[PDB]
Amino acid sequence: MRAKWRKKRTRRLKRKRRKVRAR
Amino acid sequence: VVDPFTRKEWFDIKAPSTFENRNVGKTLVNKSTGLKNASDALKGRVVEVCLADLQGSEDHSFRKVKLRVDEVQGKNLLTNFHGMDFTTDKLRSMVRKWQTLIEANVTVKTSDDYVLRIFAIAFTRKQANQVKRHSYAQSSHIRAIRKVISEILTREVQNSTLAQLTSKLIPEVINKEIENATKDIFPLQNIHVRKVKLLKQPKFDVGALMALHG
Amino acid sequence: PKKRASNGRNKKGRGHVKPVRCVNCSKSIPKDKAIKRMAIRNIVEAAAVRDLSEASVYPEYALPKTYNKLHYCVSCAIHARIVRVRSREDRKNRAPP
Amino acid sequence: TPVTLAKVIKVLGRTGSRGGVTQVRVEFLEDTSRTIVRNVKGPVRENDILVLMESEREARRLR
Amino acid sequence: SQVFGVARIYASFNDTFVHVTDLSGKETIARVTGGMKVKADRDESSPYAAMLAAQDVAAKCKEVGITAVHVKIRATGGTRTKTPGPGGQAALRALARSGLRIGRIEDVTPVPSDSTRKKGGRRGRRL
Amino acid sequence: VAMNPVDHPHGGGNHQHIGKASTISRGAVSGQKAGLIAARRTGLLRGSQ
RNA sequence: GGUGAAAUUCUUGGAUUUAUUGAAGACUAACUACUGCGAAAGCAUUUGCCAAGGACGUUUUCAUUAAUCAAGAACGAAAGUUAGGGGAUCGAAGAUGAUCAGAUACCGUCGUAGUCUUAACCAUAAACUAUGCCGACUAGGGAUCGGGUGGUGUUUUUUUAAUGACCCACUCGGCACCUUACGAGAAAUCAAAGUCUUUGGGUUCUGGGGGGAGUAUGGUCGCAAGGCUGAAACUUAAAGGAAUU
Ligand SMILES: [Zn+2]
Repeated sequence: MRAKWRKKRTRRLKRKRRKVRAR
Repeated sequence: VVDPFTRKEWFDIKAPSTFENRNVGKTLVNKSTGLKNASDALKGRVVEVCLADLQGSEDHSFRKVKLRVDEVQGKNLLTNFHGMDFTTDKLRSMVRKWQTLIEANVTVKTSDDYVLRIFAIAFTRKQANQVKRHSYAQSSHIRAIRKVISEILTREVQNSTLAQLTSKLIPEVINKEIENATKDIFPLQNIHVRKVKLLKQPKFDVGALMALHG
Repeated sequence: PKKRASNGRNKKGRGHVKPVRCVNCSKSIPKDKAIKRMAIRNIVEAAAVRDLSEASVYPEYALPKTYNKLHYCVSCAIHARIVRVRSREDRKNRAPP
Repeated sequence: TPVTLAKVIKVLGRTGSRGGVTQVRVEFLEDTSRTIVRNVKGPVRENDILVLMESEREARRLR
Repeated sequence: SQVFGVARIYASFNDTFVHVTDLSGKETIARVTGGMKVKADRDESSPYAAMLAAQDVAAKCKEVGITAVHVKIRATGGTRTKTPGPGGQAALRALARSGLRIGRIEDVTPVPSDSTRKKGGRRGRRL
Repeated sequence: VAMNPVDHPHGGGNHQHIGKASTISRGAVSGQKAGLIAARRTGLLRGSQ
């Protein structure tokens, strides 16, 4: 819920979506 | 199972020869038995001595003169100037808020090959009849003060065979020479040398060491 | 809301003050913000000095003091130092002890 | 077996979590002029003698 | 008239050293410490253990010959507390009240001119 | 390892592999030393060499 | 040693402590301030060099050359990325001791990467005074810098001092401010947040209930991490600001 760890969670699942999409 | 204080001889610590008290204290050494002479262990022993105790007066209480045991001549253990320093809580009492500290440091030589680093501290005095609550000096005034101090500390050197410097540090005369050489710029209270180091020494010269007796 | 006209701080005319470590917490805090207080004390406590002097050499016993500026962070200070969190009235009173 | 008898000259509130200990100032009957601060347990009036098994160590409050 | 030494009272938190040395500091006369005298720690830099240490080193100092002692009270220094421990004010006075002569009291806490990074962290000890 | 076992102490096998330790003794005879002679250690270190 | 208490930890092959040195890499304590400079970020040892910059003074000069600014640019903490040095201290990760019901956290001891440095990137921060800039008017004290007067003040000696500096009083110009208050604001409050239903000095940027969401998508830049721009479907009657009990 902390607007930092919220942001980090979004920024992690974005990076893991980049690595999924590079395939 | 030893208690080696049985085999520990006391030796005669003399402080030649400019200071009034030519006798300071007694340092114990492991007894000079097989293959290890006392000299080897008692050479280079830096004994700090408070200049209050070394000259009796309480006006010399904010000063420590390091003395290294250097010579022996038929069991005669005499020291020589190794360094002067201020007391850790007079230095700190002179530092105060609403002032300006000035630190001059010069890596000078002497007449003899003694590479001495002389420091010096000088604080700004709020002059009598002042309603302004601080005595802050300008950067230009401090640059000008450091210059004045630096060339005085170097003028009182090339003379000053470290012996003559010792005999001119004790009577507070560099302090009251810099006072009048800076008063033309800023009041400047508490001018002291504060510290002297021996960064490097010449070759021994036991004549130069022993001329400090009799 | 904004609690202080300052910021529990001084920084006005400056961009960034070089920080200072809290004496007990070790927490780094900007110098201007850090609660500074000079701890000036006699080397020997105010109970021992009788037996100190009577058993000391050198009569007149100079008795040198000790000086060290304690820098405290805000939380370490709130532990019953001179802070005693005061009313929104008495917050503004700058006058020391 | 040296135990030192010392009369109290003034009592100074009470230390401890509770008021179980009373901080007191004593004067040593033997070799007097020596004033030392000390802790007691039981009720203390003035002029009362305490028996110290150590004359040396001083006293602090029991936070 | 009196043979001298150096007291070197290193009173930190967590322990007190009453390490009496020679004038020069080359030779150790006695190095009794606070934790030596109580084997149930909880309290190593305490006034009581410091007094006990001071009494032992002083008694030894009387046996070995030295009569008076200069005192060099010392905190941790470095980047830590830099304030003398609670056993510093015990170790001194206890040196005197044992019967040793004391003098030239001066604090030699090694203060850093422009320090390194202190132990802990940005937020420091959290508790 | 890519040779036949005649040619080298690493040869042969139905896979290319050394099969035994490549760290050979200092006292290994002139003819036996292939791999890492008197290897005080092996592998890639962390931080500084 | 280190602790609220301890344990990991090293120690008699003398650890910790003491002293004489030496090395290495960071760091500029105290002075240090309701003080300074800078476009912001930032910048506190010393000396020298190189350029710059405001302020003041000015009976110098040019004479509207200006204000703010899509696009377009330069600088831009920390962390982070390349590759070389460097690696002392401290310390993401990790090892490990405690606590715990569990605690791969808070506390303890170690500890890679980590930058401190050279070159090249990145371009975001509660990057904050959460207050765009240029301009005018409305009402006590210090203090920084420059200048003007005054003191028969101190120091000044080389004869009286030519002075000069420091200091004192009055005075302005600009500065970082602060203390009391008729106007303003939902109030907290304030030198501008005043001159605002008695509404217009110039000008740039931004917002239109809360979420979804700074998310998807498409371009753009970047070695990567990411940065810039940036939606909708659907959902909901509140969410929020300030003060009071
Ligand atoms: Zn703190």
